[PDB]
Amino acid sequence: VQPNMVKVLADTVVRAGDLDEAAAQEALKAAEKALQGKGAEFDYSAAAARLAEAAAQLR
Amino acid sequence: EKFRDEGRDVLLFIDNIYRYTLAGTEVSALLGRMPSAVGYQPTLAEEMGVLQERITSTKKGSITSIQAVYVPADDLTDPSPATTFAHLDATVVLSRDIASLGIYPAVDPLDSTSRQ
Amino acid sequence: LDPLVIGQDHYDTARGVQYVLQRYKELKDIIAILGMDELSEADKLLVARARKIQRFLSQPFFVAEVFTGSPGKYVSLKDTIAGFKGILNGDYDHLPEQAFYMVGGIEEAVEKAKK
Amino acid sequence: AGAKEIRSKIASIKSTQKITNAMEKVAVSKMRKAQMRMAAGRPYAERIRQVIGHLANANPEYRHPFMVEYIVVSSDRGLCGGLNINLFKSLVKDMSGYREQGAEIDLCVIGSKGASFFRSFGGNVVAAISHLGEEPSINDLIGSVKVMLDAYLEGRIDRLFVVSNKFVNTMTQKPTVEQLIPLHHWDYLYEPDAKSLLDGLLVRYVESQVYQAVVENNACEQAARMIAMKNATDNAGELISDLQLIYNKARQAAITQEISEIVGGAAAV
Amino acid sequence: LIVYDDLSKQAVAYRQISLLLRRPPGREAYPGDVFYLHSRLLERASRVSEEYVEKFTNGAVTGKTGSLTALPIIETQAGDVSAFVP
Amino acid sequence: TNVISITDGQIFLESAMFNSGIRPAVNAGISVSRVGGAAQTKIIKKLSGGIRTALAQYRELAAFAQFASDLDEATRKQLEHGQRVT
Repeated sequence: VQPNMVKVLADTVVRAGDLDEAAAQEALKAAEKALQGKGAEFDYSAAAARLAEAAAQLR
Repeated sequence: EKFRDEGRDVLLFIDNIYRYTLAGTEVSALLGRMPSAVGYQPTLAEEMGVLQERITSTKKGSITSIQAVYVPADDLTDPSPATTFAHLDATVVLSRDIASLGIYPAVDPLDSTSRQ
Repeated sequence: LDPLVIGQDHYDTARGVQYVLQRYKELKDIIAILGMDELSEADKLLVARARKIQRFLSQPFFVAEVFTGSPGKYVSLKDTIAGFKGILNGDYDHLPEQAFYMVGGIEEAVEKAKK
Repeated sequence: AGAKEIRSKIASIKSTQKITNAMEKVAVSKMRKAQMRMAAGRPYAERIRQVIGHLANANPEYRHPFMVEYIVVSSDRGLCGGLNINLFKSLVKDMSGYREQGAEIDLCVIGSKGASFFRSFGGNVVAAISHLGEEPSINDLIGSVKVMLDAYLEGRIDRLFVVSNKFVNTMTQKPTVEQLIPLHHWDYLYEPDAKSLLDGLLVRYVESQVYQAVVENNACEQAARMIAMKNATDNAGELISDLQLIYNKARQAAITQEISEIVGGAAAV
Repeated sequence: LIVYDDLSKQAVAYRQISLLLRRPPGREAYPGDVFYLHSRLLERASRVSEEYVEKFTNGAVTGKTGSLTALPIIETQAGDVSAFVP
Repeated sequence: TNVISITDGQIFLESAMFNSGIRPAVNAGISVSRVGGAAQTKIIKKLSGGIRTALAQYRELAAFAQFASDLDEATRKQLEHGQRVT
C-alpha cells in the first residue's frame, strides 16, 4: 500500500511447511537415477558436432 | 500463306495441336505402319515439322501462330508435348486464380515465358 | 565369402559392415523428411558408424592419379579387416567423418584427423 | 516393379504433407496463446522487484544470504527445430568454464528431453520434473525450485542460474543463461518484522522468474515447431516431385512395351 | 434424354470384331478408328434450331427447337482417367 | 547413356543454375574430361587446380550460406572464397 496505489501480490496455491517440503522431496524422488555418473562428459564435441551437421541438412 | 504473299502479317489460330498429333496416330494405325514409343506414329517429328516449318517470317510477309496445347496425363515428357515444345517461341499460361481476383486477361506473369 | 574359405574373423567383419549399411538404407526416407535428430540413441550411433564405413570403403587408385593428383594406395587384407573391425567395435567414434575419405589404411585416417 | 507401387508412395507422402501443413498453423495459434501468458505474468514480478529494492536499501540492519556472494528448461515432445540442442550446446560452454575454475556443479531438470541428455553422458542431476502441459501451472515448479534454494542456504551453491530459450521474434529463439539468486523519502508500516518479509518475497521472486523462463521457453517451442513442420511440408514436396518424374517414366515404358508385344504377336498370326 | 450404360463395353465389342477381321491394332489393341466410333455417336446428341425443325417437318412444326441430351457412362480402372477409351 | 559410353567426357548444363542467373551453367560436380588434363597449357593447368577445389568447398555450403556468418573463420573464408570463384 501507498497513498495513491494498492497492490495485492496473491499466491496461486496455499504455501506451508509440509507442502513446501513435500514438493521438494518429491523432486528428489522423481530424479531416480540408478547410476549418477561423474559429469566429465568428454563426448561433448562428438555429440554437438553430429547434431550441428544433421540439423543444417534438414532446412 | 495466300494472305502472307499479299505482303501481310497474318495470325493462324489452331484450336488444339494435340488433336493434330492424334489424327496422325489414327491415320498411321489405319495404314498399318509399325507404332513408335508410347504408341505414337513413327513419323511424329516429321508430321509436326511439315506443319510448323511453314509458319515463319519471310521477305514478303509473315504468319504468327497461337496454338492451344493439351498435355496428356499431366506429363510434360510425353512424346506429343515434347515434340511440340521444340517449335514454340512463347508460352502463355491462363490462371483460374487470377480470374477469381477480377483481373482480365488471366495471364500468370510468373509461369508464362518467351524466348524473345 | 564363406567361414570355411576366409575364416570367421573376415566373415564376421564383412557381415557386420553389411548389417550396418542395410540398417542405414532403411532410415533414408525418415532422415530425408524429419532429419537425423528424431532417431533413437541406438539408431544415431549406428548412422554415425554407417557414414564412417561408407567413407572408409573409398580408395585412391594408381590409375586414377591423372584425374585428381593424389597418390595411389595398396591395402592388404590384414589392414582392411583391422580398420572395419575397429570402426564396428567403436574404437574410432571420436574421429571426424571426413578423416576416412580417400586414405588407404586405417592408420592414415588417424593422421588425417589431426588437420 | 512398375507404376502401381510409385502411385501408392505418392499418395502416402501426400497424405502426410496435408497434416504437416495444418500443424504449422496449429503451432502458430499455440505460440500466440503462450505469448499472451508471458505478458500476463510480468506485473507481479516487476512489483516484487520494486518492493525488495526499498525493503533492503531502507533496512541496512540485515543482509539476506541471496544478496551477497543450474535449472534447465526443455520440452516433453518431438518436432523441435534444434531448440533443445542449441540450449545444451550453450550450457556445455559454461559447465566446461566452471571445470577450468575447478568448481563442482549441481543440475536441476525441467522436461523429458533434458533428463535423457544428462543420462546419456553421466551428468549428476539433483532434482527433476517432467510431463508438464503446454500451459503449465506455477504450483508444480515449487518443488524443483526449493531444492535449488536450499542448496544455496546450505552453502553448497555459490551462484544459481536458469537455462532457457528467449523469444527474440517469431523466427528467432535465443538460448540463454540468467542468474537467479544473487540479485526514497518514506518507510513502510511493516506489520511483521521486515526480516520475515524479506525472506518470503525473495523466494516468491525467484519462483516467478523460473515460471516466466518456463512460459517463454514454451513460446519458443511452438515457434520452433512451426518452422519444423513448415520444413517437413517443403521436404515432402521435393520427394513427391521426384516420384512423379519416375512415375511418368514407368507410364510411358508400359505403353511402349504393350504395343511392342501386340505388334510382335500380330506379325506371327 | 439418352443413357449409354457402358461405352467401354461397346469399345470392347468393336475391338473384338476388328481383331477378328485382322485390322491393324494400336494402343491397348484398339483399332485406328476407336475415337471416330464414339465421336460419330456423341456428336448426334445436340440442340437444333427452329429453322431445322421447320425444314425437317416440311412446316408441320413451327417456332420450336428439338434436342437430344446424352449421359454416357464409362468405367475406369483404379481411378486411371489417362487410359485410351476414357 | 549410349553417347556417354562413346565420348571422352561430358559437360553437363544444369537448369537450376541457368534459372539462378549463372548462364554458362556448367555443373562442375559431375562434368568431367578424361583426355583433357594432358591437353591444357602450362599457365591454365597450374592456376586451375586451386579453383576446382574452391567450387567443391562451396558445393557443400552454398544453400546453408545464409546462416553460416557466425561459424568458424575457416568455414567462413572457404564460403567467401567459394562465392567469389562462383
